[PDB]
Amino acid sequence: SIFDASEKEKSEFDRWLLENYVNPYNIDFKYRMEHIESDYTHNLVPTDFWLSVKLAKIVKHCWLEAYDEVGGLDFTRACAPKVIHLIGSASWDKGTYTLGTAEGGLKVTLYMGNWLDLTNVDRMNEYYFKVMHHEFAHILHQKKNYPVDYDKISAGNYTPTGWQNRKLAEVAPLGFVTPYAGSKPSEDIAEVTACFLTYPEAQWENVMTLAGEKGKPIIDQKLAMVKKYMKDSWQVDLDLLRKVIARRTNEISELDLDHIY
Repeated sequence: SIFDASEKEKSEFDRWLLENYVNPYNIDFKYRMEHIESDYTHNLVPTDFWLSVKLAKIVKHCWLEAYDEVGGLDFTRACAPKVIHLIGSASWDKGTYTLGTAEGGLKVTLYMGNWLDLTNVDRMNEYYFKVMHHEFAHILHQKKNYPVDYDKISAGNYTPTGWQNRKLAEVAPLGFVTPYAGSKPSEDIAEVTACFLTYPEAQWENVMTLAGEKGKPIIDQKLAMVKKYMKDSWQVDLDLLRKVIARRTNEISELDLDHIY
């Protein structure tokens, strides 16, 4: 098959990963199955090499370079995971990621296969980027705590257990951008940040519509506070970062996805 990689191709990709992930960001990006150790399901399939190359370039273009463009290299490094693993999967139906620890920080595993439509922005965000931005935001919060007043905004409406039994139409009027944002304040602020960065305008507005007269002002207040936090603590303009991410994810088909160098 025209899908198996030679040793030369794999060493060329290793070289590219050293130069584009390890050196600038201290991220270990792993695609070789022999170096990955995890639990598995009957969905496990061999990790597709040329698809791993495409994803390494898409991930760098749409997250790592976006963060660099708006916040600088130091910001990007401050919330980066330590390890990214790609593992092959037969479909998207058993979930598309897991999270763990490695070398003292975050490990992100992405499950992939050619069921992926790489240029479909809604699907890439749904499977991968939304959760990623959420976790990066959480690392930011650990290093520089967010304002304690955020927690008061929706005090009384959190469900730390049982969050999953409330749908969007129920939680939005209470000022929660997703059901999961309604669990605990620390998840709420990570969700506001991740939704704001990844939702196209129409999707964000739809949440505001479902929020109605009660919830809109609550979401507005949370978002203003997040914007202010990203500005004061990280010198990042969050609206600009949202726009830069959108510009970049629309540029995917302009990337040179069929070659390593």
